[PDB]
Amino acid sequence: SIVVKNNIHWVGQRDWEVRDFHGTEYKTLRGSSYNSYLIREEKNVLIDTVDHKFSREFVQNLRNEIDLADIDYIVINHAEEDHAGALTELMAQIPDTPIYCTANAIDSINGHHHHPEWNFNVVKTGDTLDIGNGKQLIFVETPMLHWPDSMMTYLTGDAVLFSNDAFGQHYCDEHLFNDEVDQTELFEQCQRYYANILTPFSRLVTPKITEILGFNLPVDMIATSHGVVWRDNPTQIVELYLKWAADYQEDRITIFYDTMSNNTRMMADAIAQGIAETDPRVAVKIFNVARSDKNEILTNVFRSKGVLVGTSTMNNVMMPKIAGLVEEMTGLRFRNKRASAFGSHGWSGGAVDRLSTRLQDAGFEMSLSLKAKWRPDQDALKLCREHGREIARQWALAP
Amino acid sequence: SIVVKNNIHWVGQRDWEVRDFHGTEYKTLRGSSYNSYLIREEKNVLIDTVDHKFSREFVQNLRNEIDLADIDYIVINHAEEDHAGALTELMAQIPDTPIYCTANAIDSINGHHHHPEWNFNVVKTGDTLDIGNGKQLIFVETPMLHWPDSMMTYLTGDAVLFSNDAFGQHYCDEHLFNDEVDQTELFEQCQRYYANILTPFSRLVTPKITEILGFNLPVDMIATSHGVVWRDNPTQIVELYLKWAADYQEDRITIFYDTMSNNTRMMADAIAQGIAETDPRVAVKIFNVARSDKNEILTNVFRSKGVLVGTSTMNNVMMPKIAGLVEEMTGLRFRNKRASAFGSHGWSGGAVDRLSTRLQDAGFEMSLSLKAKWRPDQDALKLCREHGREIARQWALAP
Ligand SMILES: Cc1cc2nc3c(=O)[nH]c(=O)nc-3n(C[C@H](O)[C@H](O)[C@H](O)COP(=O)(O)O)c2cc1C
Ligand SMILES: Cc1cc2nc3c(=O)[nH]c(=O)nc-3n(C[C@H](O)[C@H](O)[C@H](O)COP(=O)(O)O)c2cc1C
Ligand SMILES: [Cl-]
Ligand SMILES: [Cl-]
Ligand SMILES: [Cl-]
Ligand SMILES: [Cl-]
Ligand SMILES: [Fe+3]
Ligand SMILES: [Fe+3]
Ligand SMILES: [Fe+3]
Ligand SMILES: [Fe+3]
Ligand SMILES: [O]
Ligand SMILES: [O]
Repeated sequence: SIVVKNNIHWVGQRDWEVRDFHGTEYKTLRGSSYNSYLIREEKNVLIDTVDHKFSREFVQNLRNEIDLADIDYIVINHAEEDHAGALTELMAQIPDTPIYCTANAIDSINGHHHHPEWNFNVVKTGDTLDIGNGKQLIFVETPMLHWPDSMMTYLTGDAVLFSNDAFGQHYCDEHLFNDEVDQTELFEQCQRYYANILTPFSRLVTPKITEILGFNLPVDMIATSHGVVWRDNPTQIVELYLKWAADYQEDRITIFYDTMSNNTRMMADAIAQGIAETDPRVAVKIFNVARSDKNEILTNVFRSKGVLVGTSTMNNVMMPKIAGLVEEMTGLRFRNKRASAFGSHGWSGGAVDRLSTRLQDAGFEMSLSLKAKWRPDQDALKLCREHGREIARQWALAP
Repeated sequence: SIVVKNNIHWVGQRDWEVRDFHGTEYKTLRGSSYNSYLIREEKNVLIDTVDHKFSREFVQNLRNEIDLADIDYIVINHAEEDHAGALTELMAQIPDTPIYCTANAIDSINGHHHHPEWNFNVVKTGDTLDIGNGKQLIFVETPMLHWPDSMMTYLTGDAVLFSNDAFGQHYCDEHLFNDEVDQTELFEQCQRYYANILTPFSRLVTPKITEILGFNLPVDMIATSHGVVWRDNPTQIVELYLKWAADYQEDRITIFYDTMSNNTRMMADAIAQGIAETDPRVAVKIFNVARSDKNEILTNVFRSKGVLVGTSTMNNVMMPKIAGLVEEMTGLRFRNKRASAFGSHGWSGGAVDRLSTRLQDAGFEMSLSLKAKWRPDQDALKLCREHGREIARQWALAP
């Protein structure tokens, strides 16, 4: 274990090896960690557990820290298997132990563990739980940040906010605190995380933060369920989330496509050249979706004022990886971003119009499409470049 | 070069390394080859070239076989870059050389090579080209098998049908002839090829074969543009195509899904057990789309009477790889197959209904869907198993 502050002990699990989260939908290229905390005042409280894959280790490590019977209360902020995963193993040892959680968490804990006989205690925002020595826990419901069951737990006196997934990041390090790790890697993992998981819930972020702040409670540390404990200037991550939640965008355009014979690729590269020579302010990134990290593409989309998406026509539909990405983007709800569809075709085409419509339905504000037949020659590449120039001019930010 | 028959010389290219065709849409796990043929009678005819990546080698190898100036005619059956790829390099050396091809091939050759000054000669079905010694070429247009430009070339006397893509397969071997290679690997590659590329054009297969047969011309060999030359019982591949074109299916059910926390996987395995114990005749295969070969999944779908497709709900939509696969299946036009959608959800769900509708639009005849909340317990798994039993009973073939 590691001492977080005073009688708060980190009793979680580092995961250097993990590469796949949510199936393969989120690639954790820097691993992750599952933070669980043991607070030892007059009452002993366990806050969350760890991923199911580490359940035996968790219980064993916990025994080394404290006799399991001495645990008075278990708080479950969020019942996803990367946090409540070890709960069955633990509860097997101390089956009578009270569990504190949201009403929705009873449904999700039961949905994963199927022990409805456990002693659940529903908490609502503002409910408290005394733990002695002048300190108490205060619960704050945070539904759909990012699950219906999600909440946060605030410890008075110590002024620590246990925020579970919120403000966390998948970034494995032996050091627990934000001031102890590489700051660029920390930032990168924070942003990849927000972009790929939290974007669709952005509308909930600012009201919930506003509500928590309105409690006028000190925040000396933010102890999340993934990655570092924010102890040095903890509000830096709070302010980043407020920025990120506000339909965030930089002066950046992302171009991504798939291609069967490189024709749409040629179009993409020409478009980029047109953008680059028209408006040097714009950061441009290009990705072949078949050959790139999907999550990196989406982080870039999150950071972008606009995107261009390419596909050729394949059996009268669009290329499948593009259809898949458009489905996912539809779910992610990118807002206030512009888009333009492009691609090549051999005869009757159709995939570009198909794509443009779906991008519009996903919430992108559509500019004109760009189409070419077979492989662009010199003249066609000029048109692609001019499309880049025209797009750059249309989406230009104020001087 | 290798002698095919008499004065027909194979002057193509083996590709042991290639793993990706059409972007990454077709995985060639046994490599491929690009067959080009040099016929040397009174006239010298080159039939197709090879993939663009081997253009220098092709021209060099061709020079070793014959002085380029002695080539009288060039036949282009199909202008995709894996066959017409070396044409620019070759034509640079013999720019005046006549090219024989379909009207549509002028558009596609120009679309890839941008040399409209080349001497194109449009051929129609039944057109001929004399090459001396009592032999001639007969051209047969085959539009949308698999491109608008596609045709085949028949050589009289020798009785050889140069079928380009049709009847070919991606299977690299140093031996040229079908009787010289492994028969199971040959078959497997033939079927993967038809399933993944030719299924949407199945309606065109039987009429075109009927037309070619109606010419009452002997077929001693079928020299395709990929893989083996069929010299031993060549009609075996013709008969396979007639079987495959007729909305082919075996007593086989394929189950495939994606999953974030293994819940839909548990449903899938239970469904399979229900099928297996109800109707032992049925071959069942299960695939996690995130962890399997996409083309193998589709070959199985091609071979199947019905499928079950699974997804959980992710940000109110379906999982992206499933959306992508459904897009591709929509393009492939599977016919006379049945389907059932299934999956888990956490709260409001929706992805299973979403999937079932898209499967219906793709042409599958839909049976009832199967839904479960969170992780299936014992009771829920019983329901999943019973779904398997019920599906097996509904789709059962006659005794
Ligand atoms: C498997 C396959 C299917 C195709 N289907 C269509 C089609 O339905 N309609 C069309 O106009 N072109 C079709 N084409 C032609 C391509 O759209 C054309 O080659 C285009 O220029 C390729 O662009 P890309 O290199 O970016 O993939 C198809 C090509 C392939 C290889
Ligand atoms: C990233 C993510 C997004 C989710 N979105 C939804 C949703 O929009 N609606 C819903 O009912 N459940 C949603 N869920 C809950 C899952 O559907 C639920 O966990 C389901 O049981 C997972 O099935 P699986 O393990 O086969 O992926 C989501 C879960 C995750 C991890
Ligand atoms: Cl990223
Ligand atoms: Cl188009
Ligand atoms: Cl296969
Ligand atoms: Cl559902
Ligand atoms: Fe979570
Ligand atoms: Fe988490
Ligand atoms: Fe082809
Ligand atoms: Fe080919
Ligand atoms: O989580
Ligand atoms: O091809």
